Amino acid sequence: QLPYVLGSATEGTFPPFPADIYTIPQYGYCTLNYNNEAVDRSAFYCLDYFPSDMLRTGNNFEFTYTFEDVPFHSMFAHNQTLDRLMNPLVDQYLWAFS
Amino acid sequence: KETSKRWNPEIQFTSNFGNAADIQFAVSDTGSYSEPRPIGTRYLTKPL
Amino acid sequence: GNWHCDSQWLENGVVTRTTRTWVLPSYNNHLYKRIQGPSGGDNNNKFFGFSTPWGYFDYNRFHCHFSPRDWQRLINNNWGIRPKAMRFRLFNIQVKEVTVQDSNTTIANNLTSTVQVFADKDYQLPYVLGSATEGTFPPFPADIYTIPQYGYCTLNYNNEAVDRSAFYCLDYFPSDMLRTGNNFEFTYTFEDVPFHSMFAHNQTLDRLMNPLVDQYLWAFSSVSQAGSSGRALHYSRATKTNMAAQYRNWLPGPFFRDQQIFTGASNITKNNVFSVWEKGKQWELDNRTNLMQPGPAAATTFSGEPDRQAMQNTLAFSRTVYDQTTATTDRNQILITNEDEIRPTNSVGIDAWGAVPTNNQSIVTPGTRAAVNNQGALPGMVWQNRDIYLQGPIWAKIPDTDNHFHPSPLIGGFGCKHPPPQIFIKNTPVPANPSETFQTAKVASFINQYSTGQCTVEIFWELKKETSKRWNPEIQFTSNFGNAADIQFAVSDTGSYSEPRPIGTRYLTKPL
Amino acid sequence: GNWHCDSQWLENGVVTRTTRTWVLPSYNNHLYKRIQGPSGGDNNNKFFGFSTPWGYFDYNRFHCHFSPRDWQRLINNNWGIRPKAMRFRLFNIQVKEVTVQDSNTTIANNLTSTVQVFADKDYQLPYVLGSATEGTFPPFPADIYTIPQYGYCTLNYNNEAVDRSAFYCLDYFPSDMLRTGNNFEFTYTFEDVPFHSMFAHNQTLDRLMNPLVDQYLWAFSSVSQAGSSGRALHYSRATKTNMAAQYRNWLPGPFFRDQQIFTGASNITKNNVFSVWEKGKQWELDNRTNLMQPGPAAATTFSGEPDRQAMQNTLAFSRTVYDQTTATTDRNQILITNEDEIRPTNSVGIDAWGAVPTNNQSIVTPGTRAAVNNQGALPGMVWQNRDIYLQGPIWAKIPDTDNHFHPSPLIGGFGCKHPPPQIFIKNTPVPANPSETFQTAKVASFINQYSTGQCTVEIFWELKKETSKRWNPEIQFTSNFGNAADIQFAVSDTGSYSEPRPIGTRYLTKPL
Amino acid sequence: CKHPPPQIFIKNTPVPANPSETFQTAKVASFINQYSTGQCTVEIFWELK
Amino acid sequence: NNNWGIRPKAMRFRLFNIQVKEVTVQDSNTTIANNLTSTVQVFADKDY
Repeated sequence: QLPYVLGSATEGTFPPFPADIYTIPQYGYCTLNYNNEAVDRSAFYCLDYFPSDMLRTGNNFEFTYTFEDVPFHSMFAHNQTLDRLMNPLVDQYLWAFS
Repeated sequence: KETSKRWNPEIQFTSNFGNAADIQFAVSDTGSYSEPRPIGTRYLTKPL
Repeated sequence: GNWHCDSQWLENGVVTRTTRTWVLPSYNNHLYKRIQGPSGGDNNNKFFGFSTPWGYFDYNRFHCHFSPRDWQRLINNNWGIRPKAMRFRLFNIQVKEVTVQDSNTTIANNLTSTVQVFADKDYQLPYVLGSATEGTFPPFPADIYTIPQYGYCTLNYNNEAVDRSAFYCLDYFPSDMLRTGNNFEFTYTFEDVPFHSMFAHNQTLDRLMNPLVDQYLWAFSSVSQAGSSGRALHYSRATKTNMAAQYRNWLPGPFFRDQQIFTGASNITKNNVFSVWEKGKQWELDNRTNLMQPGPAAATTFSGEPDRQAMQNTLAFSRTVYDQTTATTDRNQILITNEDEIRPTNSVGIDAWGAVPTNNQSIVTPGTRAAVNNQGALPGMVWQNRDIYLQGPIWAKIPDTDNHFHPSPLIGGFGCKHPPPQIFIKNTPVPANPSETFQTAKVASFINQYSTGQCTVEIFWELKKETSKRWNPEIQFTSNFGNAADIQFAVSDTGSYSEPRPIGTRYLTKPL
Repeated sequence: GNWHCDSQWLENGVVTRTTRTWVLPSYNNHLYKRIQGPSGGDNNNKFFGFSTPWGYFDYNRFHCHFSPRDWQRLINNNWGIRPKAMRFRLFNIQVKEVTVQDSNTTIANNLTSTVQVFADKDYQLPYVLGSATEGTFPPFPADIYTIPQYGYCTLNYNNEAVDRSAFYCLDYFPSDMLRTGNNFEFTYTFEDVPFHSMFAHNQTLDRLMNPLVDQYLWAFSSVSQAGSSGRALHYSRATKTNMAAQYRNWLPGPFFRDQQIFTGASNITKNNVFSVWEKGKQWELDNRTNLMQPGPAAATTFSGEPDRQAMQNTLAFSRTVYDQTTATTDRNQILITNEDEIRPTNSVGIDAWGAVPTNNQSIVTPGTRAAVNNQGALPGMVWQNRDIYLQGPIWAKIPDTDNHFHPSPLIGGFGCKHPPPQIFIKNTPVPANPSETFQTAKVASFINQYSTGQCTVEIFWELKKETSKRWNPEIQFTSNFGNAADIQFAVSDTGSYSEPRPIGTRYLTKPL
Repeated sequence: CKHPPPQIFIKNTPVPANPSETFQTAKVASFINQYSTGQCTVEIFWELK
Repeated sequence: NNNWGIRPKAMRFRLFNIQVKEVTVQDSNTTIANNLTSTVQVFADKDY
C-alpha cells in the first residue's frame, strides 16, 4: 500500500562483503505530477499511519515470506541455433515459390 | 472494496460543479430524462 | 506497546487508533501557585484560580483521531456518528535528567525516577476540557505533543476570592507512579448520546406540503370596507399557488439574532466601522458581560447571497496548530466554516425570526407589529445542531445542574454528564542534595528533569450508514477544486503539515 | 374482501373500520414532470419540485374513520384517545380501458392489466401527508374517493434548483403489481404517542389555591415615603381577599401574540381595514416570510366577550368536502372552531403574555416596564394542545432533525417519528401498437385507462374512560340547538352530504 | 512478482529535548541527536534444477 | 467512490405479465383488444 521503490536498481543495497557495514538508505517516493508541480491525483503517504513494532535493545523483529510461483531462470545457453533445428542430412518435402 | 491508507483525501464524483439552477440526472418539465455528463469508474487512485 | 495510528472500518462502526509522542515539563517548579486575572478596570476578564504542577492529556478534537482520508470516507458514506467506547494507554515512559553547565546542556536518563498519573473518573476536579483550547494532540502523527499545564478557575469577585471558592490539591488523589518499564491504561465507555446528523436536508421546513393540491383549511384573510361605515371579513383557503399563507405543523428552532458583515471582495466596502464587543450579541452573568460566541446555531447567510453573512455564529480554525499569531486581518490565513447546511430548518441569523402583533386593533387604532429578534422555545419547534468539523471539539461536559435544555454543546460535538475523564500526569520531584545538617527551610532545589513517552488513544465510533434511494447523485467531499499545483493536507518542503480548508460532516442529504 | 364501514366499541378502546371506492387516473401521461412555482416578483410563493405519475391514499382526517354518532359516543364518554395499530388493505381491483371515437366514449375492462402499489415504510420519500390538504377520503361512505396525484418540493432558491435538491423516482422502489383477482394489504402499529386530552379544566391555572385560607409567604409590596427624604419598604402576605399578588408554582405555556378581529354583528364595524399578511403574525425562514397560521395554541377570546377573538389561531372547515370556492366573505358557509376550552391553562391570544421591568430604578429614574408579546418556554410552564376535531388531521410526521420541542403538530393530532406510511399507487402503462419497424423515438402513445376498487382502513384506538365524581351533570355534545326543521349531518334532497358545525373532543372537564 | 518481498521500513523514534517549563504552542524542533545500529539476517530458500 | 474493482458474477432474467393486443383499424380509427389465448414464444440461445 506504499510506493514500492525496490524494483528500480539503486544504491543502498547490502554490501557484497560480509565484514562491511550497511548504511540504511532514506525512503522517499515520487507521485503523479505535471513537471515539478503536483497534479490533482498525487498522493501523500505518512508512514506513521501504519502500525509498527517499537523495539528496544532486548527486542527483535522477524517475519517470514513465501514467493509466489515464478518461472525458473534459465541458467543454461543453447547448443543449437533457432534456424538450424533441422536435420542436416535430409531435404524438406515442402515446395515453395522460388 | 477500497482500502486506502494515503493520508490526504481523494477525488470523488460529486454533483457540484455545473449550473446550480440545473438539476442533473432528473426529468425536465416535458418529462424527458437526460444524462448531463458522462461518468466513468476511475476516480480513486492506487500506487502503481 | 506498539505504534497504532491506523483506523479499521467495521460494519456499523469504526475504531480510530492514534499514537503520539509527548513531552512533560515540570511546571511551576513543583508548586501550586495562585493565579489571578489581569489588573485593569475591565471586570469582564478578571478571574481567580490556581495553577498546578500537573499536566493533562487533551485529545479532544476530531483531526487527532481521524486522518483527512478517514474523515472523507466517514462523511461521504454515513448519515450519523457517535462515540461508544474509548481506551487510553500510556507506555514507553522515559524521564530525562537535564544538567546545564558552562552554557552547555547535558541530558541523561534516570531509570528509577517515576511519573505519576491518574484519571479523574468521579469528575471531582474542575473539568477544563469542554472549552476548546490549545494543547490538543497534533493532527499529524509525526508531530510531538507538549502536554499542557493544568490550572482552573474558582468562584470569584473580580480577581479576589469569594468565600465559596475552593482549592483542589491533585496530590490528594490516588495516583499510579510509573517508571520506564511501567505503563498506564484505562478504558471508558460513553453514555448514550444521540447520533450526530451527518446529512443535510432535501426539503425546506415550510415546503413539506404537496405542491399539487390545496389545503382544506380556511383561515381569516383580510378585513375590507363594505359600504361606507361597514366592514367585511374575508376568509380563504391556502392554494398551491399561495404557499406563504398556509397551515403548517412546525416552526423553526429557537433563535437569537446576530449582526451582519460583508465578507467578500466587492461587498467589503459596505461594512460600517464597528467592533463585535459593541454591535454584537452577548449574554451577561453576574457583573460580567460575555460575548455569545457560537450561540444557538443558525444559517450563516441567505441563499444566493454568499458574501453577506453572520459575524457571530460561524466557527473558524487555523490551518496549522502551531501559529503564534492571535489576531489577523487576512482570511486566507485561517479557515472559516459555513453553516448553510442547516438553512432548511434553522432560520438565518441575519434576519429576524418573525413578527408579533403589539396591540389590539380598532377603528381608532391601526394594528402595530414588531420584529422578533430573539425567540425562546415554542411548541412545535425543530432545529439542527451545528455540525462537527474535522478540526473541532469532539465533546464537552454537561454541567452538573438541576436543569438542562437540549444540552448539545454550542460549539459542537457530544454533550455528556460523564464525559471522558481528565487524565493528569506529573513528574515526581527528586530533590537536590540536602545540607547535611538539619534545616527547617522549605526544599526549593530539585533535580531538573522532564519525561517523555508514547500515548495511544483508541475510540470505537458507531456509524449509521447511508441508504439513499434518490435517483440522481449527491454532493460528496472531493479534493478537486483549488490550486492543482497545490497538494492539500500534506507537508511542505520545510516539513510543516497544514490543513488547507475546513471539513464538516454534512454533505449527504435526506428528506426532511 | 367485504364492506366494513362499522366501528365496534371495546373495553378501553375502539376500532374504526371504513371502506371507500376509489378511482385512479393516469397522471402526467405516465411521466415524471418538473413543476415549479408561479412566475412573479413575490419570492414567498416560489418552489421547485417534481410531479409523479403516481397517486397516494390520504385517509388522514377524523371524519373519514368516525361517523358523527361514533364521534359523539367517543367524546362524551372518554377523557383521552390515541391510535394503537392500523390495517390498510386494498381489493376488488378492476381497470377500465377507455376509447373515445366519434365524440362517443366506450369503457371496457382489461382483466390482465396491472396496478402496482407500495407503501413507503422506511420514510425515504418526501412525506406530504402532514400538511393538511385535499384528496382525503370523503366523510360519507357512499361517496367515491379520487386518489390525488403525488408530487413533492425539494430544496430551492426561488423557482430554480439549488445544488442539494433531489429527484426521487418512485419506480426505483419495489412494488406489488396487482390484477383484478389480486389484493394488497399491510399492517402498521403506532409508536407510543401521548393520549389526546378530550377533557377541559374545572379550575383556572391561577385559582388552584384554597380560597378559605391565606398564604404564609411574605413578599415585597411597595416602597413608601417615610418622612421627607426617607423611604420605607412594605411587605405583605397574600390573603384570600387578594389573590392577584400571591405565590404560585406554575405559569402559562409559551405564547405568541396575535391580532384581534371583531367577529360579530354589532362589533363587525369596529374592525380597521387591513389584511393578515400585514398586521398578522409570521415567521420567516431563509428569504421567505410565512404566516404563522395555527401557531402555539392560545385561548381565542376572553370570557364574556365571545365576539372579539383572535384572527390567527382558530381553525376553520368547509361544511362539504367538494366546495370549489377558495375565498368567501360569509361565515355561514364555513365552520369556525372555538379554542376557548384551553383558556384556564393557555393565556388568550389577544392580550399580552405579561410585563417585564425594563430598567433599574432609582430616585433619579422611575422604573419602566414593557409588555411581553412573545414568550419562550420558562421553567414552570404548563399548557394544552389544540384539540382535535372531527374534520381535522389525525397525525403529522415529526421532521427528522436533531432537536424537537414538545413536538405535537400545531394544527392538531398526533406527531410521530414513524407515522403511518405513505401508500403509493399507479396504473402500469400499456403502450399502443408500435410502428412494425424499429424506431428509436420515445413511446408517447399508451392505452388510455384508469383503475378503480375498494380500500378498507382499520384503526384500533386506545381510550381512557371517564371517571367523574363531580356531583352535578356535565356539558355533552347534543344535536339539539339549531334549526329544528334542519336535520344535521344528513344528506340533502339533491344527495349532498354536509357537516353543519365543527365538533371537537373537549367537553368533559377534569380538575386542573 | 505481483507480491514481491515486502518493503521493510525502519525509523528512530524521536526523543525531544527539554521543553520550556512554560507551555508554548510552537512546534518541537529540538530532538536528542541519536542513531541506532544492529544486525539483520536474511535467509532465502532457493529452488534449483 | 467506494470500490477498487467490479466484475459480474451471476445473472437472472425473467419475463412476466405477458399480454398480447389485437389491433383492428377501420374507418381511420384504431381499436386495440386483448387476446388471452394467443402466445408469444421465447428462447435464450445458450449454446451460442
